[PDB]
Amino acid sequence: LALSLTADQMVSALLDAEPPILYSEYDPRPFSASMMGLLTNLADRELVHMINWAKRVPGFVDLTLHDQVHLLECAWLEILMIGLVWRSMEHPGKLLFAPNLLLDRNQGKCVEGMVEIFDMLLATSSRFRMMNLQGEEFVCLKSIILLNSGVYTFTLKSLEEKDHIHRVLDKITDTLIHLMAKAGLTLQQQHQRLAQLLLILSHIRHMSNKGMEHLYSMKCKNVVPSYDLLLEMLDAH
Amino acid sequence: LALSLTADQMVSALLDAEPPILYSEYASMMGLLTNLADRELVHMINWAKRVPGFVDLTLHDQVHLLECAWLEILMIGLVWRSMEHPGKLLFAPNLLLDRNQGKCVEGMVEIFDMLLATSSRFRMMNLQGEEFVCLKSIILLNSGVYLEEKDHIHRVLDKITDTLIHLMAKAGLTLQQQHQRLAQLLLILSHIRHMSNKGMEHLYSMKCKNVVPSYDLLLEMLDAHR
Ligand SMILES: O=C(c1ccc(OCCN2CCCCC2)cc1)c1c(-c2ccc(O)cc2)sc2cc(O)ccc12
Ligand SMILES: O=C(c1ccc(OCCN2CCCCC2)cc1)c1c(-c2ccc(O)cc2)sc2cc(O)ccc12
Repeated sequence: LALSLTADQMVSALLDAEPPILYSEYDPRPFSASMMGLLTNLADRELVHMINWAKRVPGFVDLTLHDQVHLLECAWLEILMIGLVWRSMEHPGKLLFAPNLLLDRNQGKCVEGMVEIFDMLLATSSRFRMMNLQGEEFVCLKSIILLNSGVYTFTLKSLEEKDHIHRVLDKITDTLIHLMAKAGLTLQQQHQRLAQLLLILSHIRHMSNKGMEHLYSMKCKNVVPSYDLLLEMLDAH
Repeated sequence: LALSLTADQMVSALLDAEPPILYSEYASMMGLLTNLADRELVHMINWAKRVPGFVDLTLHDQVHLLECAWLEILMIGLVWRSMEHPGKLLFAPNLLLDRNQGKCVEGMVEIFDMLLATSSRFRMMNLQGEEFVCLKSIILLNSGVYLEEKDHIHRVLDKITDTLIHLMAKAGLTLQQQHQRLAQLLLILSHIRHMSNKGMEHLYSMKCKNVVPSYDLLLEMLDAHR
């Protein structure tokens, strides 16, 4: 039961749940149309692993299927983006979409309207580096995004669901504090770092919104995962 | 100067810096809201200049922070004055609107509902004025912060965190409760960013004369020394 986990058990559950790092193809490239096709193909494959990951975040499968879908509809691009930033952290000036799709700013220019968001993503990677963000902190933040982003936009059942999400979010706060304490930070340093980490989430939200507007401007048939697509992925037998 | 303030001195400074509540002057609905927002802007700049550490930034950087934060700041203010009015948004004391009135503006109701939900969250948490004033200052300093200038902003942000924790400690919260409440408050800021992004998209969709305050307007309001 999610609310019974110790901080150590929460960390271990989240690290265990992590999705794999996917590749692009692989063909002894480059890309004109082509770059967006590769990125779309990658994102579409990552979404499947994201659903698997979400179902392993403690407390998530306790929610109704409807609410699970809503949280993912709200969070999916933020989650792709924070994953991208983490993968890119050790690669100054580059975004590691995949190990074989490692792009710089000038390659971002090849997609109309992409550079400004590319720059925001690079700045977030820089911030992660400057904070020396740890993998255990990263998995906490990604779980927070999943549970928090859609909770403000959802009856008696809904009240029960929100209470549960808030309790699990509190457990994740406890877990972040535990990690910082185990690492030797003073109480003051712990609360300052907790705040610094959580403020990053506002920037991640900003980038997701700006990215979604950009995706929509491309006039493709499909931009967002539909309710029933998420449903089927989540609505397992 | 600013980084030597105690937590108590920080709180007093922020409370003292609070802008006034303006009245609406009286398609019409949006005309009224646009006029109100335009008038609130100067008062926001006056407030910003009183947030400890803000005026130590270059004017260029002060303007950038305002360009990034202005709508989030209007929104958090709206949410705060609407706390004690469940189901309604108190844009002005003479402009209290419910969601049915938000429906009269094409594309507004979705954001209206988000704002109401935020006000509802504030109510449930029993958000205090001293905490509100800290959160608003964090929006100002954090929203545009994407070397010496960034370091200064981060030191000020750390002082506001310390201040928030101090307020909680004095109120008798356990260490666990302090950390949990700090997190709860900061996560609401992600929702305020979201509402500002959606609101900006909405305002742009209206195809009015103008949406964002210009660099020159903000700089003029900041009233440079001479
Ligand atoms: O390029 C993409 C991207 C491309 C297509 C996407 O969606 C394709 C539509 N697809 C439909 C079915 C459901 C899943 C989405 C999503 C992201 C990525 C990003 C992006 C960056 C800047 C910007 O302006 C817009 C997006 S960030 C990102 C991280 C990834 O791991 C993968 C792709 C990406
Ligand atoms: O309606 C407005 C609003 C109207 C016009 C605005 O900008 C007018 C352009 N003006 C140009 C010169 C610089 C200042 C802005 C900003 C907010 C307000 C809001 C809003 C809500 C929902 C939504 O979908 C969009 C906006 S929130 C708000 C809070 C206020 O204190 C005042 C107006 C408002």
